[PDB]
Amino acid sequence: SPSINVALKAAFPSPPYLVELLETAASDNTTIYYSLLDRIAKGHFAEATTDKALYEKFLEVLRDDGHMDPEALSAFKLALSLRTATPRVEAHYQYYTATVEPSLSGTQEGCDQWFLIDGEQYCSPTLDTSHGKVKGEDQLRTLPFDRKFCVGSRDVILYADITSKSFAPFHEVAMDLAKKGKASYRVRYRRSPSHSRESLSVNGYGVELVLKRTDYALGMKAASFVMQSEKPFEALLKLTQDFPKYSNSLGSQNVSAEFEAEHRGNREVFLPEGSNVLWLNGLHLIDRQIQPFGLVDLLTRERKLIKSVLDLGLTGQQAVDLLGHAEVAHAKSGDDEPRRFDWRDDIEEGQVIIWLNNLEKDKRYKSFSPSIWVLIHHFGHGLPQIRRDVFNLVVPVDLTKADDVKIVVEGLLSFVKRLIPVRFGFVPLTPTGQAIDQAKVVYYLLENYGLAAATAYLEKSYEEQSTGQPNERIFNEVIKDKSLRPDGVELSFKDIFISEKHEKQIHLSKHWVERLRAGGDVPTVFFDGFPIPREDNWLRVMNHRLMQDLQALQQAGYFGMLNESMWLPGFFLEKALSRRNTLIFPEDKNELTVLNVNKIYIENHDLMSKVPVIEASKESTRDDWAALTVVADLDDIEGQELVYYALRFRKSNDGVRLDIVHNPKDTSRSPSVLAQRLKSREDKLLDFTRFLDLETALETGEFEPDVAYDCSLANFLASSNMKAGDNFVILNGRVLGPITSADDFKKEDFEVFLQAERRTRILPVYKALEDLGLDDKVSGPLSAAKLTSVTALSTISDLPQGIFDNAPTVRTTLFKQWNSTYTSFEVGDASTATIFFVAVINPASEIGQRWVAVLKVLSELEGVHLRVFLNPTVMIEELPVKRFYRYVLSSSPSFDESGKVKALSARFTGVPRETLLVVGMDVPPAWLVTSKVAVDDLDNLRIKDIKAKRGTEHVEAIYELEHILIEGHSREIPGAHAPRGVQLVLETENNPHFADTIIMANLGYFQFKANPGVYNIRLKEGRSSEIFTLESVGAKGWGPIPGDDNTEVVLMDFQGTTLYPRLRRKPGMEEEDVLEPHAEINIFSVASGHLYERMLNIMMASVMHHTNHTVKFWFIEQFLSPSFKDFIPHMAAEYGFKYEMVTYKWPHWLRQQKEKQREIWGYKILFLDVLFPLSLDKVIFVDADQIVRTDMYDLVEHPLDGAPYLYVVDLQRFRELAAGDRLRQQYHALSADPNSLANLDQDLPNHMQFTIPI
Repeated sequence: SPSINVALKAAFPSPPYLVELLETAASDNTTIYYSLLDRIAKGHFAEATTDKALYEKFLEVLRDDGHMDPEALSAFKLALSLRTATPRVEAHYQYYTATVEPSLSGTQEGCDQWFLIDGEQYCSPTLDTSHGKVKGEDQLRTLPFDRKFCVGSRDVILYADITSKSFAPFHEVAMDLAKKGKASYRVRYRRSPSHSRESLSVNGYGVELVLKRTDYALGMKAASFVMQSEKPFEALLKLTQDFPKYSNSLGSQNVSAEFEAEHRGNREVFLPEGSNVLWLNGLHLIDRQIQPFGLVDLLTRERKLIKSVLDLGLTGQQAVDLLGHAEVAHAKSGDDEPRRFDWRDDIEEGQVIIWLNNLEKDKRYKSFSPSIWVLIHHFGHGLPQIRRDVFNLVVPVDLTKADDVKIVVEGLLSFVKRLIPVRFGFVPLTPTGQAIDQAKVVYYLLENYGLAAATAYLEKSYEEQSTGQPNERIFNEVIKDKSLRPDGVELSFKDIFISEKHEKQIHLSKHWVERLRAGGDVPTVFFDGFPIPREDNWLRVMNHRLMQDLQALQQAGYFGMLNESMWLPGFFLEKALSRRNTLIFPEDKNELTVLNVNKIYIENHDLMSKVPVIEASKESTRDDWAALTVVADLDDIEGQELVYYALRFRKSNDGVRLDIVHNPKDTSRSPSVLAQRLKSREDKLLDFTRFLDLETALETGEFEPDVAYDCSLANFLASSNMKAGDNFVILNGRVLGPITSADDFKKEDFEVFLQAERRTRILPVYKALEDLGLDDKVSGPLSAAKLTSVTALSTISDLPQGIFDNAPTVRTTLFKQWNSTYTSFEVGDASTATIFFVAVINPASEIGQRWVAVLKVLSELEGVHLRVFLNPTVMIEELPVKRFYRYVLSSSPSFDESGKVKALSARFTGVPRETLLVVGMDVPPAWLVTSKVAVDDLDNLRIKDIKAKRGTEHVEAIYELEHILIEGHSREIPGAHAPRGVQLVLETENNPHFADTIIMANLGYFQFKANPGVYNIRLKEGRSSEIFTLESVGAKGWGPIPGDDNTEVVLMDFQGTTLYPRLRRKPGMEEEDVLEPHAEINIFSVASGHLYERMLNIMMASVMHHTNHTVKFWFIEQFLSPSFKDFIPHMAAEYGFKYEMVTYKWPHWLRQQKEKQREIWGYKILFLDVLFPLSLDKVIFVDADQIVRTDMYDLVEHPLDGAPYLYVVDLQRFRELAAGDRLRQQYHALSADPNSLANLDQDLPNHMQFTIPI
């Protein structure tokens, strides 16, 4: 038979089978994790014979008993076949070997499950007879895979090994520990050493067999041919795998027969040619979203969202038309559009903003008429010239730094100089020390001398030097140059420290900035109310709105409502609110942190009942109803004070379902009695005249410690990601954090939150349902809070807008709009469905085959309405599908003979015999797959040749995965600029100098090479720990979040750890990290194919014999065949030189390539300086053909001076001006259009020969 046999195997060994079940079934359920850990210590699971008969017991338990529904049993089986949760188990294997062992300083007598209590080791299960001691970085770090079994005054850990039966009692020892509310418990799994080197045969991969000789109406003959073989989903794929072979059959048995000809009312109504916008229940997907491992990690949160309302009283069809609705295009189109704000200084008392423009009284604008009607009748793309104040701008300035001062000095004084009919001004910021001392001179000069002098100093300060500490002798100049016209109050001189220039103005300078929160991560600008972020580029946001203000006001003019007696600045400040609560109206207006309120109060039977609730009385209407969750620390003066103001807020509105869950600071102080102080007097709640009435009820009530209450909280706080002591106000699911004090959210802000939330989410949730037919499932605040939390997970993109490539989640209703007949059908379960893949795929596509095979496996899920379409594209001149696919994805757990863990692989029967097929690996974008188990060729897979070469038509080549990426991106504060040049050494306690990948210009790119394990990330001592400092390596989103200062990253998945750290400057120095304050000779070369390998080899032999010195080597792993890998150490000993191998990965933002040749030149010249680590300098790549007779000394010993690089790698100049990082954006501009490169490894560096030297 003619069949290549390709399997994929992970480098890391197989985890035990019982615990693979124990993590997929009990993944995130705090309850379900410790329950499946009891049936093994009972007998049920510890009874099994083989690996088949252990999974079996799980399923019937996780269905009839009360774990999971059957429309997820098959999904459990599927993830178990794909071994998805397997790397998660290797994090415990690694934490033990790299952190648990360095503390473990004793003898394992035979105490299989040695306990960890109070920094001491106890082999004995009764505790008070030790065996060892705990060292440095304590294991009591709350790692997110040893979940919280209640809480207590002392934190305890155990390392159970379930493969051994000795775990049964030792596990039960600390089961009672947390039960009686005495201590906290968590189970971290143990390395079972009795295991074999059983390889983890990974799947979720595709097998590409490209055609090198590819170049010796078809997408319509084949298109009409699937609705002719009468197998709508099974026969669609039976073309998608071997299309390059099955092209002749498209000329035999009425293959044309244009019936789907009238079915060309598809593109001219919904979507153009040559694209596949795969729909998921309402939202749009991309490539980095539609694949194997990167898709099921997204099919469960939608599942949770949907059923949330089929309990309230709806269906899966009446949920897709409810989420993909007209009113849900407000979940995103609403928060970005801001509220009006108040900036008037007359609340401070006219003492803060200082003005450059004075439009009405200016003696430079008199040329215009002072009447209002000037703007009413105005024409042109430009601005309405007038002598009256309509527009206002306020810009804060950090006087010590030169970046913000430069703006008044230039930016503002340019718009004033260029006659803009807008009033520009600013406030002298008073935050970081010195800018306060340099703000008094600004007020001294303007009140006591005039506008000239203050501005003069500012400019003349910037032009001369830029005074860090206010300069006096340059101030004497400004005095003795403009000392005339001292209006209001007269001179003081030199030492400013009086009762006004010093006092009033600086105090009220801070009063006004705090009232509208600007001083921080975002130095926020203003303009006729509405906020403006200055975290990167302010110029765009206020300028687009600038044109939109005048035509908005013109409508009021058109109607005459604008009287001649009306102040034009105080027009946009009519709605306007006092204090901008940033928690309600964020900086980044597209970022609503909402965790489904229905998902919270539903699997926590004690915590969601023992809460002092005040229902939204049935005395009032429907839209008032809302469940303001108030989770706060009532044992603190800035946590119990918000509880009483929220209570007071309920008094005013009968639409408040109040919640007062105690969030205690003190862990030994069992929460329940504090909650019982408010649950005892819950009947007559919010009937308290003063705060003192609430403060006397928290002393009277020494209740019994209900330890059952504190354990359900330990299941809620972890799920909702919450902190203790610090507070968070919630309404229908919307978190505001970190509520430092009760001043951040007074009662006069509880209404403001109800305004915006009613506006954006509350009201439209009822309107979507009113024009639908199910308006009777809005039971009180309850349903309405579940609805306003389901529709919030629709506008939350999985990927922050501006990294991978946009991914804007938009829920619309056009997916199902297309006449559904010829190329249309709905295979699978429909009305009783859970996941709704209403799809639209074209058969002529490079990855459309992969999606046909991925969605085949997702279709096999119980209750899926995978609707399928078929748009017939025509735009092709050469072969559309140049490759032979086969997707390795299985639903029912793959099981072997006596139940062993079976291998999911790929095969090609009856495949072509006279075409070379390049075996390439298309698998999630974080897999350092390398070829290691082969005998034949990568570039050469003719079937007729191997039929003789090895003796049969079969192939026994097996590829090997060895690395799971940690791809990420670095940012900066204030400006989110690129932190490039920074050197970072990712490291564990056990493995110090491990690996280092530099930050690059493309939004601070980095990607660390590692396998499942617990890591941290250092900056190497060169320049980093002097001018740059990482506050938090953002392992938890772009955010930020008050509980993620974690400079620790742990990996145990497939897609890597998407790390978004927030590196910040040390205050002071711009001074770029990219610029300065084994052997002496080395060489690298590229290779692909057994023939390419041998022509490379003779170059290595004719380069370690001609020269009298030491030469190391640096070729690239995956391209090389296993034939070559068992060859280099041989020539490295008899000749006497050194091997070593380097490799990297093209990110999801950089132009990938089709045929494996263009790929090679991408990695060769752009990926150069990052391939080799920092502990190197000179490399001498020479093409895999030449021979070096020369002494290789006058190749390293060669002056370059400005020239970075058949080349001369100088990793000192290559890091100084970052020519590799430059060639990245150089290739980005000349790869979109193939109208610039014949080749890319010798034409990209020669185009920039004058700029980037040789």
